[PDB]
Amino acid sequence: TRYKPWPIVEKFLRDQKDHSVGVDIGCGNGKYMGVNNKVFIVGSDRSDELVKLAHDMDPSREVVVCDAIDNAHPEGRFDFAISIAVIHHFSTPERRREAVRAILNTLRPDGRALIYVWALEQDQDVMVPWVKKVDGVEEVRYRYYHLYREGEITSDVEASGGKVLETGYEKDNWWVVAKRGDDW
Amino acid sequence: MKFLTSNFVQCASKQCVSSGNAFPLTFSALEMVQQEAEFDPEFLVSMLERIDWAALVKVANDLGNESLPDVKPEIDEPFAEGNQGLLQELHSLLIETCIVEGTMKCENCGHTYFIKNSIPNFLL
Ligand SMILES: [Zn+2]
Repeated sequence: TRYKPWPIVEKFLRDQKDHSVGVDIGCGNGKYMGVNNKVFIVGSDRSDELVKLAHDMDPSREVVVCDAIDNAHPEGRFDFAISIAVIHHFSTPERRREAVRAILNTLRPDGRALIYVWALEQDQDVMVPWVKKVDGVEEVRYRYYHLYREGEITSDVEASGGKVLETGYEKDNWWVVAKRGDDW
Repeated sequence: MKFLTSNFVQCASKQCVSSGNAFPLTFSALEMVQQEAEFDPEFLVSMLERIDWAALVKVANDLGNESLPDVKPEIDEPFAEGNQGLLQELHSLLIETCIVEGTMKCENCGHTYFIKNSIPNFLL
């Protein structure tokens, strides 16, 4: 028995029907691929080292390397998709909406997506110290982040032809559960 | 890189995707392995409803396997004795055989991606 309430990603993953097929677009170190063992997840990340770390940490994990937008995931094949803290790294509104649409394209008609981004309510375009191994030395550089304001993520979803099912706030992040729009 | 994953993976080229040629990639394996995994007939039968059976056969062919039903098995009793042979053999192929080293050629753009210990990579 767990006593603490589940965080939203764990909650969402545990709510998936048994034997659902899912995609983790920007899986990072595979942190969430093991939350629900009744479920089959294909994880991807743009980072070759993060994926490797994901694989080493659990070789049962199914992880691949690909861009989050121009990805390797077949359209409309998946029961669910998670995108946790990845699309706030794209620096044009155009490419942020593209990323959302990519997430949506992944889904079966009844498929659902969780998208999770840094909130402004923590200027929206910022620089954040970030560690990067280069020639064996861990340098500290700056990487781009877009902080999201209220309803901005639902806007990006609706503009992508998605439907917003639920919205919340958690630990300085905006999240949305969304699905394809009843069109498509 | 479980064999199953082949069925959930396609070329990342915007053109092959735009023109319905991304899926499926044709596969060759310089190396393979079997890794023990818990057997779940119920999960296997569910998966059948998320699998492109046509594409599944092709990739099995490209990897040198014709031991595979012509079309999607119609199973309603996952625990039935009658389906255990076919299910065990599906678990063996789909879940337990992993590619460690191999390639994934797209037949529309020409490009060849690599699977190396044991990660598929889909970058230009
Ligand atoms: Zn191609």
